[PDB]
Amino acid sequence: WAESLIGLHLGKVALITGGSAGIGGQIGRLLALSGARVMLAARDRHKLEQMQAMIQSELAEVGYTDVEDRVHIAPGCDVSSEAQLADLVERTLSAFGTVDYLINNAGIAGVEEMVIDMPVEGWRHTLFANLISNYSLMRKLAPLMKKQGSGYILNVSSYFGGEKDAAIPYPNRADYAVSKAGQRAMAEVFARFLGPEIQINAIAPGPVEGLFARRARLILENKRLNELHAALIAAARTDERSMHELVELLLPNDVAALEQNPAAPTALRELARRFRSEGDPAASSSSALLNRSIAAKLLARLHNGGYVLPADIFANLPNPPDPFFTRAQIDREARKVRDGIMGMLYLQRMPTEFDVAMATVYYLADRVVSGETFHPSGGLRYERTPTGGELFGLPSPERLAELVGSTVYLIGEHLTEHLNLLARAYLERYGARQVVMIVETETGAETMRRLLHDHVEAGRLMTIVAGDQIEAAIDQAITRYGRPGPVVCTPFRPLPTVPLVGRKDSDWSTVLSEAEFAELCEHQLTHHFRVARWIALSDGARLALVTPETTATSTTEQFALANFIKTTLHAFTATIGVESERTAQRILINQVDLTRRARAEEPRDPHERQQELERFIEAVLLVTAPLPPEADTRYAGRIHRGRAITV
Amino acid sequence: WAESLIGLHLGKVALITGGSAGIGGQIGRLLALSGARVMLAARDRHKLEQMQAMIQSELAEVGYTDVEDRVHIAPGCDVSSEAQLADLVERTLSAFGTVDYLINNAGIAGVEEMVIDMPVEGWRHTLFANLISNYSLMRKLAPLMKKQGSGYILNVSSYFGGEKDAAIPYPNRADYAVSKAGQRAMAEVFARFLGPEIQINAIAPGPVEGLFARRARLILENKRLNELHAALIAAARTDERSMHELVELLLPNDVAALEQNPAAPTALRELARRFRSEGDPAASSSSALLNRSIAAKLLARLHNGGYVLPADIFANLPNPPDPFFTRAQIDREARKVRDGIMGMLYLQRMPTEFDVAMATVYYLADRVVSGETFHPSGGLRYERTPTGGELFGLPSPERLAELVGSTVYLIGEHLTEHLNLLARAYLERYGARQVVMIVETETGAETMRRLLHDHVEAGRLMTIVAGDQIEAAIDQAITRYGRPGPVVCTPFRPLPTVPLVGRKDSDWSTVLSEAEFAELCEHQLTHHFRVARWIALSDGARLALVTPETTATSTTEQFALANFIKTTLHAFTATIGVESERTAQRILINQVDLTRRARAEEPRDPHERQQELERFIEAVLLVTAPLPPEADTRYAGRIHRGRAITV
Repeated sequence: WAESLIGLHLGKVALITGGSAGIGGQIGRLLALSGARVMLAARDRHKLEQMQAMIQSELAEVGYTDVEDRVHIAPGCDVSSEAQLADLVERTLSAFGTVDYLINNAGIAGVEEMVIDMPVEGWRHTLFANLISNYSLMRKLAPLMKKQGSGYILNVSSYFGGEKDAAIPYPNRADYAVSKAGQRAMAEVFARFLGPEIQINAIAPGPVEGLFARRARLILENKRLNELHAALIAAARTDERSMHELVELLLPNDVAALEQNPAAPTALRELARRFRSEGDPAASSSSALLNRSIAAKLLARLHNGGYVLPADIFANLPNPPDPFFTRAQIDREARKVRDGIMGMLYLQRMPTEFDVAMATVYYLADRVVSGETFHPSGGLRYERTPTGGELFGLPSPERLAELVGSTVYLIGEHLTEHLNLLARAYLERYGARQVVMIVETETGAETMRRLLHDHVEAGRLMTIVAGDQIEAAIDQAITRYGRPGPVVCTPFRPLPTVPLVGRKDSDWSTVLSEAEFAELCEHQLTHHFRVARWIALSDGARLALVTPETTATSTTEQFALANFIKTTLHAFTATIGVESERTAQRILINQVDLTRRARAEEPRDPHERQQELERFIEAVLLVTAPLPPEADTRYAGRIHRGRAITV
Repeated sequence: WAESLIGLHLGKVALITGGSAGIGGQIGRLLALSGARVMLAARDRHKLEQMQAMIQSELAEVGYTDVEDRVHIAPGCDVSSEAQLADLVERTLSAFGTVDYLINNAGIAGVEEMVIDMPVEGWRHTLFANLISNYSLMRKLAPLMKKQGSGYILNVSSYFGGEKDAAIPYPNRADYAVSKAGQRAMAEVFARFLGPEIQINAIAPGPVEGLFARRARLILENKRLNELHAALIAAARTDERSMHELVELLLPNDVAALEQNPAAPTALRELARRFRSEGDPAASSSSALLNRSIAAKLLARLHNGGYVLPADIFANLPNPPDPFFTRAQIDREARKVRDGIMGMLYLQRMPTEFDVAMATVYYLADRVVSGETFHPSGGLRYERTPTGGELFGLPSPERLAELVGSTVYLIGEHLTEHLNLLARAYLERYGARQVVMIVETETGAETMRRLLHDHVEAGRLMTIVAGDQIEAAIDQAITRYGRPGPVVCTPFRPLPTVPLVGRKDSDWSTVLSEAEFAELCEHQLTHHFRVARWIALSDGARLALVTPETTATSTTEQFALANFIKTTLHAFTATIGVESERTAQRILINQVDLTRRARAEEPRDPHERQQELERFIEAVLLVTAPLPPEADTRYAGRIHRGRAITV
């Protein structure tokens, strides 16, 4: 195999992030064997030095001379830091000149929690490390590639980031899933701009042989958290005691005592009985309700949900003795995970890191593929109906009738026409009691109050100025106006109006900057994430995530950025649509797309634009009309969550 | 490049259909250079001999000995013939033993007409040549691959056959598009069964450099046909004259005389004026309405539509002198076609046949990809919203109100519960005047009349026994009961219950046969094609194409075959949804899928099954309620045609 690689990439320069181990180290190894000069970037110096020494030794074995000139390293490189990415490019260009191949391989697992347990800064950090870093390196290296007349950008995505026309849920990993979907969406939308000189593609393996036990423990700890939280929420619906008083029932941390307490609500007694029946008697989770870590996550969910509880409520919690989960429990769960994964591999074999790197070095030699995602995955398939669609009608008159007297929250600022039309449809057609218009600025509040002057005067339209504090604004709306039914989350900001590539012989100074790409993610992805994270614990809410608007006259740049957002947000919507099922609130969350892939499909005249606006109202109604608990079966429930419809 | 291929496929045996030229000849050439022994199959002996001589000469140049043992040919091989495919396999195994790589490359362009102008036997012939031949060779060679423990099936599909989660319309080529989608669907659904031993993938390039002028002439001739037919149909709606009398206005074959005739309906005068204004004055199509060929296609559409006209009506038509379309007209149209294609290539370069073959020889060396489609296409992209979806409601109460007094046609036999529930919803909920239940057999008629006994007695449910004569049965329904509004086309037959692969050391005798795969296409694709072809010219019809049913307890084979049909039919639905826009009738045609990809998504209990059946009724209503002409804009019209919704 080493002989057959000779000369394949001779004369090429490759930059590989996360190049000290895994797929990254193997790509670096095989590209060096194929003749390329490689720069391997990573955090840990020692692991990076070992990888460089191993590759250099192998090059010398197969006949290469001056092996030190062929494999360089960039240690202490944290791809989540913009300054460190600029230093990495400086070092790489100083060593080898123009980079031919940018291998965006570095990646972190992320927060590994459900959205409702995910710190906002943790989500942002995953986007910086896994996604924004890819645009940042492309922005720095593409001008030089264009100048020389050739280049290749390869983003190492994941099958769990989804596929071109089918999003995939990845519960407890939404930050990771979104970053992976974005790496693929970058290849899908930038190909038109990077061509003809530069190819851009992604690879999307799933499991790669180089884990199930670590995953198993997280699953068991998460299950305990979810079960406890859902039981407290369900008990609170029909019990007059405060959440503080209900949480007091947990303070002895005694499963049998809670089960046997006739004053405990039915939901909590049944939960304790389930812990005893399902539990391994040797596990302390069979006899203790929770530990310090789970108690902290539970308290955070309750505080986020608006419950009043002292910060030290679990300070005296008895600490359960190890093991909280036995080896038998962890092993049983690890086997379930393993079997679930193996069952998705139609070649019945997980590809190795070497297999993925080998497939990639041959992808890098092709010159006719661009804007695609390759799947060197072992025939990995997760069967699922695609989450998208454009032919829909309205929900039934009986579901629409349930909107009479409802409290609607609309979030937005730049889409004034959509916000005005939607507030009016809810108040004038569907008899909603009130609409709370949560804007970003006082200028936004003035604009919306002017548009909805009649409803403001009648006390039917109220405004809230969120600024950069959307969660606190939602809490103010809850205090002032009551909990919402429909929640329609539109972006506060429009998309930027800037070029996405520069002219061949230009400095690219006006091209979308690395900081502007981070801002695009903040306003168009993080905005929705924060709202969904908060609204997920608001009992009775039905949330619609709305993407930016494309029109028949949008620029090609506008279409590219809007479709990048649309695809990337689908991963978030699909993931949180599944996570919703693990909560007692089990809210509806779906996406309504004001972005189309094709300019030709857009309305072209006043009549067609009117039809589009009516479809927007209908799409929002379809995902915001309530779904009766009786109709909310496992079958129907999944159809009404995590979907995306195109207006 | 020839040196780097050495040993890549040494020890391999490849069978390449259509191996005398194009992509096929290049795959044969490059696989032989890589060390494989190749069998090249094709119709023409001379072209095949030349290709074999060229490859053998190149092998000798690079050092191969005994070149006659490495490249064999199978001339006079018509892949549309089952007996000829059996002879091809016999010849190949006799020459080289077990085939490692099956390259399903042979393909014909097909009928190259809109569905309404496509002979049923022409459509069948394209399926035999392009699609059924692929299953047939797989069925013959996969047992030997499984026995040796390895194999690879590569189907040469087209980007115009669509993508995994996004169908694509290919107007005037529905037979070709369907065959291509089926080649890809075969890889998507058989991968689970063929693994671990055998990989199955497709390639989907679009344009390949080795045409636009030939395409241009077909477009211009088609435009004349469509314009003439649409004007006659539109004039007939408001004119008391018979179609025979309206066609008499065309018999002098004089554009200026028709334009100047004050007795001619407005639609025909305006059409003649448009021919004169748009036409090149040197083209005889500017002065003559039609020629013999177009007149025959026009007469066929009118006869199919039920118009009474003598077979010799155009026997005395003046023959227009050449050129019917000038070089300037043909060249202008050829440039439009070329620019349209080039604009879709994000690498701004059409791949050559050599480029596609090179990409393929490297795909054939990979061992970790299966069930995928590769795109060595030059970055080819046709931006479009995916045609599928599962979140939908009902059409508006005002659209549903228009079903009062409607004539409904239901076609089916095996889905008795669905047919009974739908006939009842139309009659009992939506006040339809009558339902015509078109079954296959008298036993089917007896079953449906028993289920709908009450409606039969009241004269609200009538039956028709179609047998294998569905078009004639529809014509009998038109005579007896009147033209339909909603038309719901379900398959007469269930899917077969047979294995799709055999045990490693078995003879595979019970595995789905080549004849059974042809029958599956007849009952599950051709059935819908024939109904859509006929109903497309029935003014006021709204047609729903329904796929087979999958359930929570369907076998994995059932799921595979149903999803193969679902995906393949999406290509047909999308294509005819666009072709509908070229007709005055402009009917609605959409697909309602009773097949899901995922067993886990299926209803599991009586309540959920009830919810699924209600969703089936809602999906059918959404695509069968009328779309007002005023609302049928270019924008809204495309959303209501060619879609597929998942129940």
